[PDB]
Amino acid sequence: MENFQKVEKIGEGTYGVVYKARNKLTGEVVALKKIRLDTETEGVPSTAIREISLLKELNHPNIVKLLDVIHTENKLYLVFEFLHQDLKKFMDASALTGIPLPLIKSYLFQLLQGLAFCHSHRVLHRDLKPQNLLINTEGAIKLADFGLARAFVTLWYRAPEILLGCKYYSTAVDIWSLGCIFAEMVTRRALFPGDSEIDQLFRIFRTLGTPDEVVWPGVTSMPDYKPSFPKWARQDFSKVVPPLDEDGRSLLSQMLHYDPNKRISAKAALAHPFFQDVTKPVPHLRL
Ligand SMILES: C[C@H](C(=O)Nc1ncc(SCc2ncc(C(C)(C)C)o2)s1)c1ccccc1
Repeated sequence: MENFQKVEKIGEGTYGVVYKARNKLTGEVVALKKIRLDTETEGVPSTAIREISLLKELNHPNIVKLLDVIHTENKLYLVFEFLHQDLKKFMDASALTGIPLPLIKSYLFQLLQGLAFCHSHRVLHRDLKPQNLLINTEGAIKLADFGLARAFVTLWYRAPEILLGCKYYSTAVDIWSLGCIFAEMVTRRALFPGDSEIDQLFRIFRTLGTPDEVVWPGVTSMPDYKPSFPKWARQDFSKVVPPLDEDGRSLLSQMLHYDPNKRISAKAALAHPFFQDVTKPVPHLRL
């Protein structure tokens, strides 16, 4: 798009290449996403245009704002509000001291408000990860790449129902991913760092126990469930996320329920006692 000047490659994500750009008209600095070029053959599917157009209306302070959608030269460009840092870089920068618990809590609470909004509109993220969570100097955290999955790789934050081949998975998949991110902020280590789908599944089973019909009715009927799966016993949360307090552990336990129907919703998670003393601290950001 001739109305923009590329400043730097922000990165090469899942939906193409992302650039920091300046809008030659308004002077605004934005994030520009080129949705497929070497893979894109035709002139963008009609149903993809309509789903992206619906996303431009999904406006919330905890969602990276989609400013514009440019369908020109039969290619697709998404213009997003720009944020200077992501949670992965912030966690890497904070690994020696750890993110202070009040900021972890503020980030978790805001992302749960973001998810509550999306979920009320029947919109799922489906691929939540530290790299997709954008932060600013004012203490805000925002969901980026929201709803792009139905419009058109790291397995660490994948819900078990996805790994077991459930085709019609729900909003509970985002709650699972956010619980994994919560555990990671607390411990300064990924909860389930799998490098294959089976390794991902087996790491979940080693910590939370191999699921069965007792904890998850219908699990043995899942597409990729195998009766030959090894049977591991569950481990206590006190071993999984020390030194997280009991309110935090209780909330995490509910975000990591096997059964998607028992997993806490974003709305109910916001009422959890863990957020009784939530505040909005400001991070130490070196840009
Ligand atoms: C972390 C930050 C950054 O990515 N800022 C940004 N602001 C707004 C943005 S569009 C949302 C989005 N689409 C795709 C993404 C990635 C690939 C980064 C996950 O994110 S992406 C940054 C990275 C590298 C250099 C400067 C800024």
